[PDB]
Amino acid sequence: QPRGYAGLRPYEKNYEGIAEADVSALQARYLDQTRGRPRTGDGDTEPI
Amino acid sequence: LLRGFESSLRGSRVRTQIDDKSFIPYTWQMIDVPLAAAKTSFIAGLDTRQQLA
Amino acid sequence: GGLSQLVAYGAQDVYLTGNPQITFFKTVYRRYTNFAIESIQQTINGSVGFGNKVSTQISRNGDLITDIVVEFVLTKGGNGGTTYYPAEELLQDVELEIGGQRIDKHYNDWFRTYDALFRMNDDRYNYRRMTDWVNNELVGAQKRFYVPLIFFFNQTPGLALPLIALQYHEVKLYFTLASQVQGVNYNGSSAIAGAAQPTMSVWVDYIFLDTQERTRFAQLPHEYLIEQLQFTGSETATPSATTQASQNIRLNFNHPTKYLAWNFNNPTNYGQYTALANIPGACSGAGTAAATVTTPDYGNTGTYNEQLAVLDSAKIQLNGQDRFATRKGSYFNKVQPYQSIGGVTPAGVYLYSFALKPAGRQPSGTCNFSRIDNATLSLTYKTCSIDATSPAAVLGNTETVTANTATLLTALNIYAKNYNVLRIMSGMGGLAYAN
Amino acid sequence: GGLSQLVAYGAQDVYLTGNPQITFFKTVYRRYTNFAIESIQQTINGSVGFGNKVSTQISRNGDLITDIVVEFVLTKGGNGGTTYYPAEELLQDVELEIGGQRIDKHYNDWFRTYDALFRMNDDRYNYRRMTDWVNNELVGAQKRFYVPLIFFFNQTPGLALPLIALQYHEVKLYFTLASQVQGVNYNGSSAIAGAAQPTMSVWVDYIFLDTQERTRFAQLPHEYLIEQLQFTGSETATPSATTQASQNIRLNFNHPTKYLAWNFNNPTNYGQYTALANIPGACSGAGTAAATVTTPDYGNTGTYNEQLAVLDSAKIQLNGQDRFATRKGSYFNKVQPYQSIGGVTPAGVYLYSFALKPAGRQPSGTCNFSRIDNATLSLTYKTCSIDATSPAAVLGNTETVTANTATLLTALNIYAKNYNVLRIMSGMGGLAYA
Repeated sequence: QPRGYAGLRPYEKNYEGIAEADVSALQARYLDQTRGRPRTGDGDTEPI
Repeated sequence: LLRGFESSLRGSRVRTQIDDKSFIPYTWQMIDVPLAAAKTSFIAGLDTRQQLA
Repeated sequence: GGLSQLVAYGAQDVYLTGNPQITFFKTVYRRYTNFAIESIQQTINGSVGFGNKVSTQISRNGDLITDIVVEFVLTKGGNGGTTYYPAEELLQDVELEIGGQRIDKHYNDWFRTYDALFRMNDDRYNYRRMTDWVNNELVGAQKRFYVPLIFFFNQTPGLALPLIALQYHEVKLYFTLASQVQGVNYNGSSAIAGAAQPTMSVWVDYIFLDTQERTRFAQLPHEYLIEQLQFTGSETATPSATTQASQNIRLNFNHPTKYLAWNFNNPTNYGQYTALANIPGACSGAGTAAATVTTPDYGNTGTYNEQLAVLDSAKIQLNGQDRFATRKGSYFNKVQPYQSIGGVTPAGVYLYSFALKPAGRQPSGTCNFSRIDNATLSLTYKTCSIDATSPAAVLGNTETVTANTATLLTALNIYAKNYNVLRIMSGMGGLAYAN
Repeated sequence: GGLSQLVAYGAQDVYLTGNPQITFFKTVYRRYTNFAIESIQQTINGSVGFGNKVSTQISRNGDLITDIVVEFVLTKGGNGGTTYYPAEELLQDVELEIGGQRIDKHYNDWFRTYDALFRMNDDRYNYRRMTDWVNNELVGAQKRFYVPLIFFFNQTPGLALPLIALQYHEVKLYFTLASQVQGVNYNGSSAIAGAAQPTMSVWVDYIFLDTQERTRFAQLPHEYLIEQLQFTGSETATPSATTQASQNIRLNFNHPTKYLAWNFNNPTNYGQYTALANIPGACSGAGTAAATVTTPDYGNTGTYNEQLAVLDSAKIQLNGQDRFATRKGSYFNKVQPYQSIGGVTPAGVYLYSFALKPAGRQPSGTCNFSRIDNATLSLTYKTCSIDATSPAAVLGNTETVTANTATLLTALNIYAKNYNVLRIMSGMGGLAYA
């Protein structure tokens, strides 16, 4: 055969797409607590 | 800060800051290749008007 | 020649070239990773149409995503001059969700405000070309409009969302389409009979990575510094010919904030941040007998004519104390953008930065509202005494006054752009802070 | 899709992506210091008014200062088209004094020249909105103008002036207000009856630093590489309709200079760097019967129509030797800015850079005039043969000529921008070189 393989028109062995879970894992909860009252936090405890 | 600062006084603007130094090392290109030369008897010839036999 | 400059070297050259560190004449480019980019069409769930809510899940075709462009096909319900950025008006809002958690949300008005502040020059014009008709197209004309999104990962490759590292979480976009778009299906308040419903498609630009980089993204945890938009709509302490209205708006913002932005507007006229007037471009029919100052020249809704703006002055207080001296509305309109962005901001749109350069991605000073008990935006309005139908009154007046038609700018939109952290770990993610 | 490109890889790619160093898909942001910025009003000393000299002392409210904006409130003395960047005209000059030493100084004409060369696009447009009336305002209109200052510390935080490190030294701004502002209190040579005096306020944007950063600035010595403006006025070798005027000016300049800049002007009209003509925008009423080539269309004083400029060609000679071959005036007007700035310079304004990027902060080549005895700017002028009242005469003419009205551009302003060092130590500052 006169022409050797030029190498053009290549391919990539075992190309998998990005993993897509079907289970649809639960959303991650936050790390910062809810900004409640800024100056009167955690009750007052009124006396008699 | 107010008196020890260097000012562009006379003597620093002298023309010898340029005229005394040559512009040869700033424009010349490095060669490191030998130049040629050949004898005059090599280009002109041998002058065929010599003797006959 | 140039040689005389090189030779005459002195003491003052030492601080510029002595013990030199760099050159300018030989750039070594950094070798980068092997990657490729592709624009892939998404499937939209729900029916697209005016007033509808639709959504899409971003397909896991590539490893990372950046740019997202929403395509629309709109038609003209009237002639040139009847529409104003209609594709932007149509996309009422977009919400970004990861794993079911809200990450961010943009509004049509935000897109308009954002554009007004951060795009510029031919970027701004090219943008306008993608959302409006700008070559005097006529009724019945059809055009495809591209609305790029402005979520944090849509601005730089540096924040490309690692879909590859989210193996257990879905990523979605929720898009609200406006019930009406000026010059497309409605003209002012009047419906346009026969108006077509928009065609819509969402395109996501994916990055395909080579083996080593894909592996690292899929396996390693990541923390991406992202921007978020906070937004609340408010009633404006509408000014009047008889008074300088004022208002104190407690600012319900949180997180390290780069900047606040706001505008006053006409609730029924998209993009109208200024009063209408009988001066060229400032109203329908301006300059002639038919001029009316109750309806805008829609194609020319935007303006730099501050006289028609309504903010006399403003200050922001933190914990009840002044954060800076009270400045004129024109400060927040012209100077803040000059300093912080470098473009030109349309009248009626204001910016206040807490950052040196909020326009970029790198933090450059922030105001953390999660540590400020009582932040307030205090506004003073201009007096609406100018007879808008008379150029002599409109173009020749004083600093503290505006158009009688400025009382139509009853809506106030206050935005804040802040930082947060998006954490991706073991295939799942969400944000570090709620507030 | 995209995979088809990734696979398209071979030896030619190695130089671009082999042993990769970077990516574009993950940014590391750099943790920065803790600071805040506040806009604080300074008190103006003296008496504000046209032609008056006032001054202000910068208060020690914050630790560092950068941007300075001078507010002015003016009222139109005539209709739209009668003013040209009037807030710029008003701020005749500003001098920067630190520790009693003159550090720098700007002039209204510099603000105009600087703008003409270095601002651009919507920066320039937004910039005009802050110094002029650009929405066809009418007589009596009142506007607050914001004139940013352009001293080294007013352009970048990198050179914020560390007032904190200057505990012993005052930083002052001395301002001269113009005796007249076109379209505000005067119309050409005529005074405008009823014109209001200006209201002025100086705002300084101060940076508040946290403890560690503030302490370092307060205690450590600093060397800030800053830029300064040098400026001298000269009489122009006034153009003539009969020949080509020429001039050779020894420039009394010093220091490593990033660039020279200059213009020719009619001192009567702020910003007029070109000849007047009966072509649209080139004179008051240009294009019609009422056109006068003795007065500019003030709102359109500046133009890109080089026909009305007067410089034919120029060169800079240093100690008797040419620094570069003589180039045409349009080189200095169009090419220099193309190459060095990336903006668009108005006719009549010229630039010659010694720097690769003169518009930036980082030194990129300078000409040190402190080592040059005879720095001479050689100027060749155009012949003012064109009858300015005939638009055909102007618009259809040749390269080497200009308008007969170009002979009115009798003033020459030559600027130079250099680098110096502002040394700060033990609570005091001053310049390393004079």
